Amino acid sequence: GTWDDIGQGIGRVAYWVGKALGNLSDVNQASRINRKKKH
Repeated sequence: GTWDDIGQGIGRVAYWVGKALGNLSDVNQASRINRKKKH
């Protein structure tokens, strides 16, 4: 399956795009359990 090659690229690329966009998506979900200690 091409997933082998496609997975090798997206893996390293994902790290490049992350910072390119800002990298702050996972933190958005954390707010559901971070607002309690966001003082």
